[PDB]
Amino acid sequence: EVPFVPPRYMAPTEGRNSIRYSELAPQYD
Amino acid sequence: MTFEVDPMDEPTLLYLLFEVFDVVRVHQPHRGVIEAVYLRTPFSAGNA
Repeated sequence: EVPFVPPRYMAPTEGRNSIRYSELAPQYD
Repeated sequence: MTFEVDPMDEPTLLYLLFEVFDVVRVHQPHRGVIEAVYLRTPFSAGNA
């Protein structure tokens, strides 16, 4: 059997810990 | 934007408006509970 390589997904950029101001990218923690 | 107006004698202001969409959704889940979600799209004002 071929090796099982689970995909690596990027973390939610809009998740629970997220402090977002409209103009710029959201700070996270 | 460049405005060319006139040689007035007294100090003046250029009152300018940018038409936007300012709306509000009013949640009333339970008695005595009222929540408003404001939104201005061109001049952002947050989902408070």
